[PDB]
Amino acid sequence: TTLMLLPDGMRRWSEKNGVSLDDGYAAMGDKIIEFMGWAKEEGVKTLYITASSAANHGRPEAAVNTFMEAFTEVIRRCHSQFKFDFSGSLDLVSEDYLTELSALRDKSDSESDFTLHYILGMSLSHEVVGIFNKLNGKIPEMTEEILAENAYVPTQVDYIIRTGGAIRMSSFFPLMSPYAELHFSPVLFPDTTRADFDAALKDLRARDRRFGGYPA
Amino acid sequence: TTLMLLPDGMRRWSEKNGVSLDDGYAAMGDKIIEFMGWAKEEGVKTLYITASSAANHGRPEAAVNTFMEAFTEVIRRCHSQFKFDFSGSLDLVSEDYLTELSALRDKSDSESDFTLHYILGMSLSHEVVGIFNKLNGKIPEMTEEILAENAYVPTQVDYIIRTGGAIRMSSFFPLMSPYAELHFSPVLFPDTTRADFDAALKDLRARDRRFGGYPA
Ligand SMILES: [Mg+2]
Ligand SMILES: [Mg+2]
Repeated sequence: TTLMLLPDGMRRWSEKNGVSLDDGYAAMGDKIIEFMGWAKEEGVKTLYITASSAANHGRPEAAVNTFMEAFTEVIRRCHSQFKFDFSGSLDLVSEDYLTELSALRDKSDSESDFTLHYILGMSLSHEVVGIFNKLNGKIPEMTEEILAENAYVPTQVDYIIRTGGAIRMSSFFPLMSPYAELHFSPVLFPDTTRADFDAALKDLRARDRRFGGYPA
Repeated sequence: TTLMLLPDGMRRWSEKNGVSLDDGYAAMGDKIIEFMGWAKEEGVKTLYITASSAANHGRPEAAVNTFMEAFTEVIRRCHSQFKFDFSGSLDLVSEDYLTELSALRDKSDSESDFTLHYILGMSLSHEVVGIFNKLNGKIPEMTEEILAENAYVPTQVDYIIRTGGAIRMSSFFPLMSPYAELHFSPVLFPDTTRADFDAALKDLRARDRRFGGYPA
C-alpha cells in the first residue's frame, strides 16, 4: 500500500549526459510524474518522496535551490491530481518554498484517493532533537502514540525504493517503520524505466516479512 | 573501524539441519566467537552486535530465552578477551539476564583495544521514548551532541553487515549513523565463512561515501 521513493543520481546523471544540474533535476521532475502514474496504476495509495535530507541542505546554494525548485515544480503541475502534504526539518528550508508549498497543499485535491507527501531535511537526529525541544517539560511522558503523531513520516511505510547505486539509507530511514522493505537499484534516478519499477515491486512483493516474530 | 553485525537466520538454520533452535543458537555463538576473531584481524576496534530487537522479545518465551542464553554464553566464555558493554530497551529483558550481563561487564577487560557491545531490544521508537522520558524537564534543550551521548549505539557506525537473506533493517537502524554502509548477505548466520566476511569488508571498504554533500 505505502511506498517511499528515495530518488537519487541527478548530479551524476547530469555530468554523464553533459547537461546542467537544473536539466538533471527537470528530468527528475518529469520522471517523478511518470513514476507516480506507475504507482497509482499498481495500487499505491500513499507515496512519500524524500525531497531532501538535512545534509543535502548543506550543499551549495545553487544545488539546494535546484532540488527545491524541481520538487516544487512537480507540485505546481500535478497538485489537482492528488492530496499533497509535506513535513520534516522545515527550519532548514527557505521561507519562499514553505509559503509556496503551503499554498499548493491548500490548492491540492483534499478529496483524492492518492496521497503524495514530501519529506524535507530528513534526518532522525534532527527529527528527535526537534520533537524533544517542542515537548520538553510540557507533557508528563513520551509514548509510542505521541511519537507517531510527531514523526516526520506520519504513517507506516511498507516499501522503500532507493536509486542511485548506493546501498545505505542516507538519513532517510523512517522512524516508525522498522520493518520497511528496501529495494536498492543501481540506476541513476532519471534513467529509471517501468521495467525497473516492475522489477522493484516484484522483489518487494515476494519478500517474506516477519516483523521480528516467528511464522507459526 | 566501527562495525555492526546483525546476525540473522538461526531458526531457518535449525530447520535446515533438523536441529533444535537451541542448537542453532549454539552454532551462532560459536560463529560469533570466530567472527570476532576475523574482525580483530581486519582492524575492527568496536564491534556492535544486535542481540535483539524490541519485537524479538515478543517471540514465544522459549524462543526469547534461547537467544538470550546463547548471546549471554558467548560473553561467559569470552569476556576476558575484550571490553564488554550492552544497551537498549533493557526494560524488555528479564532481570536474570540483565544481572548476569552486568556482572560479566564488570569481569571483562576494561583495558582492551577491542570492544564488543550488545544492543538488546533495539528499536528507534523505544529508544526515543526512553531518551525523552529520562531527560524530560531535566535539561534546558536537546542538541545533536546530547542525543549521541544517550543513544543506544554510543558511537558512529561505519559499516553494517546483515545476514539472513533479508534486505531490510528490521528495527536495527543506528539512530546517529545516517550514512552507515549496508551490506546484505543471503547466508544464514551460522554458515558464515571467512570468505563471506572478506567479501563483505571488500564491498563496504570500496563504497563511495558522500554524507549528503557534493564533491568540491
Ligand atoms: Mg546522491
Ligand atoms: Mg530472522
